[PDB]
Amino acid sequence: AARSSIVLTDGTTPVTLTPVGGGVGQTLYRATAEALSAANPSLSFGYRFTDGGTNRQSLSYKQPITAVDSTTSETLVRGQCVVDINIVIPRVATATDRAEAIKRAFDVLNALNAELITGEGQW
Amino acid sequence: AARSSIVLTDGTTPVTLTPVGGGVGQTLYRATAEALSAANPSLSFGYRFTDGGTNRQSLSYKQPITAVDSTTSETLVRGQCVVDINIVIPRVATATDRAEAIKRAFDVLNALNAELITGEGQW
Amino acid sequence: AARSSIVLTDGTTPVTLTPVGGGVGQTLYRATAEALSAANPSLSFGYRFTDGGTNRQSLSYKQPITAVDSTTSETLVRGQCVVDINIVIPRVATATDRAEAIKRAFDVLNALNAELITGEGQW
Amino acid sequence: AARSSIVLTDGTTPVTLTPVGGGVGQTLYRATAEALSAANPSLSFGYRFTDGGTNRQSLSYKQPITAVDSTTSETLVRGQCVVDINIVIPRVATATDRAEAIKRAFDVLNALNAELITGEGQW
Amino acid sequence: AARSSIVLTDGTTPVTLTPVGGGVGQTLYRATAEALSAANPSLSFGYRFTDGGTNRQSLSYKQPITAVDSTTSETLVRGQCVVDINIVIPRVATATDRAEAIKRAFDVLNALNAELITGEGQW
Amino acid sequence: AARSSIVLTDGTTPVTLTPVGGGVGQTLYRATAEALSAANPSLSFGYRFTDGGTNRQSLSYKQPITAVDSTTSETLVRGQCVVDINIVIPRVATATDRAEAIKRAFDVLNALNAELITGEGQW
Repeated sequence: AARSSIVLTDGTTPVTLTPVGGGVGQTLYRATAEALSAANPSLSFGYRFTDGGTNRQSLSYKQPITAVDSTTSETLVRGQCVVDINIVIPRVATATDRAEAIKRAFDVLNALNAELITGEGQW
Repeated sequence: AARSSIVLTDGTTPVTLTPVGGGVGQTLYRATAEALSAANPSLSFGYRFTDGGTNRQSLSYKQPITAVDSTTSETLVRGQCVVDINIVIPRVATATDRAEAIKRAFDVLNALNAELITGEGQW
Repeated sequence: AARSSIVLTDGTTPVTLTPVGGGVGQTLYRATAEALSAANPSLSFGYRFTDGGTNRQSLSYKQPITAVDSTTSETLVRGQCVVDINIVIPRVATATDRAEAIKRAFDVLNALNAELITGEGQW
Repeated sequence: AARSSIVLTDGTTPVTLTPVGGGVGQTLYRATAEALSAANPSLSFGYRFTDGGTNRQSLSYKQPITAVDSTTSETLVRGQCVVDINIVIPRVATATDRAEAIKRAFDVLNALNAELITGEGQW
Repeated sequence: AARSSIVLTDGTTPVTLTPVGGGVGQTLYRATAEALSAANPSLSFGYRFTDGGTNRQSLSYKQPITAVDSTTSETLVRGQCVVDINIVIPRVATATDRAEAIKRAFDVLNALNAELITGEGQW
Repeated sequence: AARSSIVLTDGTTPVTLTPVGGGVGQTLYRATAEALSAANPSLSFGYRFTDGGTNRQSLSYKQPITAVDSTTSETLVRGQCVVDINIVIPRVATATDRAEAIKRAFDVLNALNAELITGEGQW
C-alpha cells in the first residue's frame, strides 16, 4: 500500500517509524526520535520478484544498544540487535498457503519462546 | 530447554511438530503427519556463539504447497514457502534489550501486515 | 494526488489498476488477474520536465489480447493493443490553454469515432 | 467515414476542424481562427496496415498559443501544445477487444485527471 | 508529518504551496498563481540518511519574478530568486542539539537582517 | 551596518558571536567559549556580486557537538551541525520582491517544522 508510519511495539514500549528513504522494491524506516541519532531503530524492508512469481520479500530490524558513558556522560551506542525475516513464496502458491505460512512462522516466538527471548541453547 | 514438541499455529489450523534430528547447535522439526511425506512443514532451528557473545540464532520454516493431480489423483507437491528468521544479539546486549528487539521485530506482521500476507508491492 | 488505484473503464467492463513500481516521474500499473507471459493491462505514466516549463508527459496503455485455454489455467495471450499518448506542453501555456488542449485531444474518440473503433474509412 | 468537418470540444468552447488535405493513408485537419491562419489547431491523422493486419493509427493534435499584440494589432504565436496518440492493433485482435482497449486508454483523462489537466505529478 | 499544503509567509502576503510530487526521499511544492503556471514559487525539499545517521536534509525555494505585459496581457518571467538551505546533522547529534542548531541558523535573518533583506554589505 | 557582535539565538539559549576575520565580501564569526579542536559556532558570510546584479550571498553556520569531559578542561567535541544557506537574487529583482523571497524562505522552519527539527516524515 502507500508508504506510511508503523507502530512496531512489544506490549509496553511502542516505537513509531517513518519512511525516510528507500527506492524501488525497498523502503527504509527510522524511529522519529528516541533520545539522539544512532540510538533509533530502523526497519529496512525490501521486496522483489524473480523470474517467476516468487515473492522474495525481506526485512531487517536493527535496534541499537545504548549505554551511558559517565566518565563523559555522553550516551554512546555499543552495538545493535539484528533480526532478519526473509520470506519466499513461489508463484504456484495459492493465496491461502501464503497466509498459512507467514502467520505460522511468525508464531514461533509464542511456541519456541525461551530459546529466542532468553538466548539459552537447548540441549 | 529440553527439546520437545511445538504447536505452531495461525489461529485456525495448528501444526504439531516433533524433533526428528539435528545435532549440536541445531534441532530439526517435522509435522507428525498431515496427509503424506513431503507435504509436512519443517522448522529447522540453529543457534551458535561466535568469538563474542553474539547469540547468532537462526530459523527456517518450510511449508510445502500440495495439489491434486486428478489425471493420476496423486497429491503431488509443487513448491514450498520459506520463512527465515535470523537473530543476532551481541554480548554487550542487556537482557531487556534482547527481549525488546525480538518482540518488536516479530510485531512486524501485526504492523506491516498487508505487504506480507497479500504479497502486494507497496508504492 | 498520491499513487492510488485507478478504475480505467470503457462504460461496460471496468478494470482496476494498482501501482506496481516506477520511480520519480514514472508510475507503472497493472490489474489483479494473473497470467504467465502477459498478465494484464499495464498503464505506464512517464511525466517529466525539461529546460523550460516543457511538461513532457507520456503514457502507454497495453491491453493483452488473450484467450483462456481448456484444462489449463494459463489463459494463453495472443498479442497486445498498444496505445501511446505523448503530451508536450510549452512553458508559456496558461493552465486554461493546457486544459483546453488536453480535453480537446481526448475528444477525438467522440468525433473521429468509426475510424478509431472499427478501423476503416477516410474515403 | 468520409472526410468532413469535426467538432472537437472540451465542454466549454467547441472548435470545428475542416479537412485541408492528406490524400490516402492520412487526413489533415485545421480550424479557421482566421487572421492569422497559422494560429489555429490541427489534427494530423494517419493510418495504415502493415504486412499483417496490424492497424497502426496515429493522431497528432497541435494547438498554438496566441497572443493579440494590442500595440500592433497582430496575432503572435508563442508555442504549441502537442498531443500524440499512437494506436497499434495486432493481427489477432477481436473486433470488441479493439473497442475495449481504445475506450479504456482514452478513459485515462477521467482516471489520471489531476496529473494531466493541471500538470501535477503524483507523490 | 504527512504531505499537505504549507502556508509559507513573510508577514504581509502568504503563499500557499501544495505538493506536486517527489516520491520517497523528497517532496516538491508549488503555489497556484495560475495563468501562468510556471510563474509561481516552489519548495523542492529533500532528505536522506547516509551510511551513518547523517541526516542530510535539503531545501530550495525558488520564486520567479513576474511582469504582467499590459500590451499583450500575458505574464512574463524575468528571473527567479533562489534560496538553498542545506542541513547536515551527524550521527552523534542529540535530539536537543538539532533544535539548537537549526533554530539558531534560521535566526540569522533576525541577526544579519540588513545584509539580507536589503542586500547591503557590512563595512 | 558595520561588522559587530550578533546574538544568534533560538528563544531559550542565546549565543553571542564576534567577527574573527574574513576580508571583503567575507566575515567569519565565533563565540566566547574556548576549546581545542572545535571551539564554538562559526557563522561565515560570503556575499559577492557577479556579471549582473546577481547578489550571490552565502552562509554557513556550524555548531560543534560537544560534551565536557571529567577532570579535564577540554570539553571534547564529537561533530558539527552544518547548516548552509545560499542565496541567489537576480539583477531584475525589485527590493520588495527580494524581501519576500528571503523572508518566505526562512519561514520554512515554521511551516515544515517537524521534518526539520525532528528529522522524519513525508509519508
